[PDB]
Amino acid sequence: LTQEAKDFLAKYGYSDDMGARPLNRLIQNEILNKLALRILKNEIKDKETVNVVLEECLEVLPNHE
Amino acid sequence: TSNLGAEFINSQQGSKIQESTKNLVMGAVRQHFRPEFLNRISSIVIFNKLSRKAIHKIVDIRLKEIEERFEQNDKHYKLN
Repeated sequence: LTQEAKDFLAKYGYSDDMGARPLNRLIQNEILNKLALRILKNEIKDKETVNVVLEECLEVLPNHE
Repeated sequence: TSNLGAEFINSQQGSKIQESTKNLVMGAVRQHFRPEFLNRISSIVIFNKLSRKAIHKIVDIRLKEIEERFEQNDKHYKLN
């Protein structure tokens, strides 16, 4: 998560009227859904990482790793 | 579902969903829809406008399904 993934969630989502739930929804909507697809595509068979891409994205283990 | 965004869809500003415009919509939705709900919802999804380019595919899709749904093929069309 380093400073950066955490900051992307905080900076992208920290409206003062939001409640913490949108941050949680954000990560589900930002990354986790991508993960689900990566899993379904066998991009993620096991393990996983975090990577920050400015905007945001999710790395793969493209050899079905 | 909601058509609040219709007030912005009718801007007709491109077939694509525009930034800011879509935000004015979602803002207004929260004003007219408890954000508490929207603060739990997985996401708000906004539809593309059905440009004629979209129509050029939709018409075939719909005419095909419409025909297929017409009981049995005692007649139906060649559809030229």
